[PDB]
Amino acid sequence: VLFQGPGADQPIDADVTVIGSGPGGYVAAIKAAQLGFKTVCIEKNETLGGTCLNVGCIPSKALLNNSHYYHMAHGKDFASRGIEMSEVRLNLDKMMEQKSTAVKALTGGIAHLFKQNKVVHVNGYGKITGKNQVTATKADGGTQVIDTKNILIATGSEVTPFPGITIDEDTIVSSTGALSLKKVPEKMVVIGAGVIGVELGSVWQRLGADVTAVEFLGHVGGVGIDMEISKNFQRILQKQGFKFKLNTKVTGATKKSDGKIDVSIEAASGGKAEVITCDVLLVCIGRRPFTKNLGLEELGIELDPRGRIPVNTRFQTKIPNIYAIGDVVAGPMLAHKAEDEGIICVEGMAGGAVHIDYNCVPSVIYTHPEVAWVGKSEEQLKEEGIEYKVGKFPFAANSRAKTNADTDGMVKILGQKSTDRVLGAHILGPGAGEMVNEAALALEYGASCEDIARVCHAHPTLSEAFREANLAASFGKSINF
Amino acid sequence: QPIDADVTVIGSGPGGYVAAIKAAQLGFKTVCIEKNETLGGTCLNVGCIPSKALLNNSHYYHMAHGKDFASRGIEMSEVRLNLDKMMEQKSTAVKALTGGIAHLFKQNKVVHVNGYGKITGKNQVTATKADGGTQVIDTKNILIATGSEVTPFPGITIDEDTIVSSTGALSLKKVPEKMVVIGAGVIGVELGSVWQRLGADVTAVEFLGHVGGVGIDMEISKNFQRILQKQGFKFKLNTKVTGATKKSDGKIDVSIEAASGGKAEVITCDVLLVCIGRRPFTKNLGLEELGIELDPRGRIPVNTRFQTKIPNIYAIGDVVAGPMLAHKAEDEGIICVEGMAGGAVHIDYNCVPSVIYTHPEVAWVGKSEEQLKEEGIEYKVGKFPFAANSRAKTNADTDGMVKILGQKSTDRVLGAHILGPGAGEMVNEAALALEYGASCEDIARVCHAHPTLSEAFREANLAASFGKSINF
Ligand SMILES: Cc1cc2nc3c(=O)[nH]c(=O)nc-3n(C[C@H](O)[C@H](O)[C@H](O)COP(=O)(O)OP(=O)(O)OC[C@H]3O[C@@H](n4cnc5c(N)ncnc54)[C@H](O)[C@@H]3O)c2cc1C
Ligand SMILES: Cc1cc2nc3c(=O)[nH]c(=O)nc-3n(C[C@H](O)[C@H](O)[C@H](O)COP(=O)(O)OP(=O)(O)OC[C@H]3O[C@@H](n4cnc5c(N)ncnc54)[C@H](O)[C@@H]3O)c2cc1C
Repeated sequence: VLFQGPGADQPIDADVTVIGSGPGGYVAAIKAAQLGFKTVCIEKNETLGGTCLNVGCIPSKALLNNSHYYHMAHGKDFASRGIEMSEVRLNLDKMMEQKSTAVKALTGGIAHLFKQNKVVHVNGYGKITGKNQVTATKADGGTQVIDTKNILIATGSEVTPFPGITIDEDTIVSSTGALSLKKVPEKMVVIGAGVIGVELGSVWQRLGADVTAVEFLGHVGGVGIDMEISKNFQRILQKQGFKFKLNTKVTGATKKSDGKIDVSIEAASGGKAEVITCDVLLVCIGRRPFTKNLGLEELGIELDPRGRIPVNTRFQTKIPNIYAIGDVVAGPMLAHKAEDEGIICVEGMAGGAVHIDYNCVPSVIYTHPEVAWVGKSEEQLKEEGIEYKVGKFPFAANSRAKTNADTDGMVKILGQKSTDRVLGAHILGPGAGEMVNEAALALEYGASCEDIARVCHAHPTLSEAFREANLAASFGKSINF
Repeated sequence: QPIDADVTVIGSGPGGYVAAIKAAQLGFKTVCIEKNETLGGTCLNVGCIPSKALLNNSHYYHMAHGKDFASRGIEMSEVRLNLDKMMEQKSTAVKALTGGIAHLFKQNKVVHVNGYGKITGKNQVTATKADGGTQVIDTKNILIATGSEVTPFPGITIDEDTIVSSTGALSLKKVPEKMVVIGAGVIGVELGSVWQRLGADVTAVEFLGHVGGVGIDMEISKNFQRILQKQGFKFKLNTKVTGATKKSDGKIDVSIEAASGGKAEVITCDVLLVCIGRRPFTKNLGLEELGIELDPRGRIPVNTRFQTKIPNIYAIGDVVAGPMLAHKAEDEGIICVEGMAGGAVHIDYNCVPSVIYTHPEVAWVGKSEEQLKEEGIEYKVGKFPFAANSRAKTNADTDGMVKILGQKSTDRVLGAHILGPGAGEMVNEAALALEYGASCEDIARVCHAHPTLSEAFREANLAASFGKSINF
């Protein structure tokens, strides 16, 4: 009953039918059921959890965590602490095994949650075949009809192809292939210095690869990142041995007879042609919304120029009982963003108000040092004509950072001059990912820099750097710098 | 020859050195007196800093020497400890941070006087240096920040040789074969875990029935203890120590008994760590002559502006009432001097977090279940295990849980308790929430980054508020 796979083709009735089981979809489904809706979730893949769990957040963070420790052991760090070891060697198969084990546990967990919450799991490819009907096509060619009051589209995203370069997940890989390489490549080129590219590039660099990232734009870290932070982040990555060719376009790539790959590059403006060679080519220039064979055209739901499904503030499409959330709509393509849209969408179905402020959605980069931010950047505030003041504190002056001998980076706070209201928080260094959530909480209340400065932060913690940066923004000076 | 000052601070610990810096920033002509060779007080020289350094290093030693690194494909033939080098890393951090305080004094034009300060007048402090020389400071206000010392155990003499305090324990020259810890408070658990990791056979003896000191939630404490025992950390709770004898062969015989009575036995060790507590330090400060009396526990009584009975003489930090913690002393120092300048003075000890930097970490802020029951407060509970958290699972580090206590009428968060990875950093999000008077629903609806440990804090709140979490 709760699983409808091949062979199960009796028509189903539902209040809410969710197409896709990624962060957006599976949370939306669970919450809908918790709200009392008779809920169905359709997923075409063999496991639940979507991009994030299966080929995304989870496997990438696993390799980042493991490769960092490998670097700590293989390099100078452990030695400096009195931990002496004759021969540190990499066992990639074992490392990959740890990653796969985490993915499997968490995928299995979602299935248990569906079952615990009485969510009907339909395994097949969903297509909307009426304003109140979805048809699922299963692996054996069977079909199953779901008559449903509301439809929630959460069909997610796919890798953006590069014209003339064919991804084969052999020597020319996407992020998916890069997460499962069978050996450390001697030399790797990364097309795209966004978050995904920097993370995967750093991983293989740690494990011994000679890595170069090529980026068309003039900075690293994707859209919205504060420029000062991005520049400082880059300089740090470069000192680690991570090379960058910014303001550069790739004109093509050729797989040679000897197995290597020749990448042809040029200045983005034009000029200065040259070729660079590698063993593995990682193509990650972006991701785009996925809606293939969903039945949108027949319904008359037109996509925007970038392939997104247009929705209103209640996440309704142009057909009022059909909704869309997550990577398939506008906004930051992030897991927690998809999740929050899913929750409030179904809360709206149940009659509640629906509001989300994308300015309060944090971004994190899980390199070492980490990068994290929430709210506005300096570029944004200038663009919007907002008058602000700046507070900074370096981690070199933080007691927990100094003690751990892990002291790259800084916290930067942006406050409004008139009211001292916190407008943006930008963290480069250890613990950025956890710390930005303290800032997100502050933004929710419209807290001041003084507010945070006067909160008793535990000593010694990395969070004290956040306290001190706010104090500097508010009072003009910190205590410890 | 005498110095004139607006504010004279006696002691350079977290309370004193921050108070001095701030006073100078506020425009007060400021002097700080320190009797020790370096600045930074207990926390920097023999406290927080050296202890966290050894906790960090011994944790990584355990990861390399044990199973963890192997499971992640990080293979190592023979991992060995170089204790002299590990101690060196510790000392290097202490030295860098003590020096940093000296630079901060200079940067903010704080005058540093080296000697033993004694109050010699309502408006005068005299510092006597080691060679007997004196430096007199005539001053408008006096800020007492003289901190704390170790509480001795009666009948047992500490010599920092085989019977050590926390100071001696932080600098042992070799891993003791067998070590006994008197006191299972925070300091005792932290130092014991360090040496257990480095190869010592460690047993902690505690008179009370739980570990982690006062104020810790009982459920949390019991779960913390069980995890520590599986690591190999042994405990004798509800046990009293009756004495210890320094033997001829250099070893130590500790006599113990059931706390209620009726189970005498003796156990032997190579090193005995005595950490049953700390107490306020005010020795030879000139208080008696002034008529400033101490309370029964040795603290200086102060009012809401931290004034003693003599209104221009103040006291903050470990020498007064409240939690004996570094960040507490720091905040008291700041608001004390803000008050001198005429401003408001506020600290809420219910919003002061506590952290234990073992692995797993422990952290809490606000009220425990035992406190809420004592006070007759009706509350609801929300829990979320790190086993169901995505970042914890991805890192393969899944011990423990977050527990949120909320009041039923208003959904106000009353207490947060964290056992597991990242607890120390995470409690600061919780401190902000309590200071703002957050509801459990508030936190549940804040967008936390995925995947992060903080999501367990979000989910625990959702459970307290809505009754159910999403991922558990
Ligand atoms: C390497 C990589 C690392 C990343 N790291 C992070 C990170 O650290 N933090 C973060 O926030 N984000 C991260 N992301 C982004 C995150 O994965 C996405 O934002 C998120 O997965 C989008 O959630 P979703 O529910 O909208 O879509 P998806 O996760 O893409 O899920 C869509 C689901 O719908 C299925 N589906 C599609 N169409 C149909 C159909 N017609 N019928 C049935 N099923 C269908 C798909 O099979 C898929 O499972 C990362 C992404 C990548 C590639
Ligand atoms: C092993 C250990 C670990 C700890 N870990 C932590 C932790 O992780 N987090 C936390 O918050 N707290 C921790 N603490 C507690 C912390 O050290 C204290 O709460 C804090 O140091 C108190 O600050 P203070 O300014 O009030 O006093 P103190 O730090 O004790 O400084 C007092 C200063 O005054 C000097 N002095 C005293 N009398 C005079 C005099 N008459 N004239 C001149 N100078 C004088 C003293 O030499 C000293 O330097 C730990 C303590 C110990 C022992």
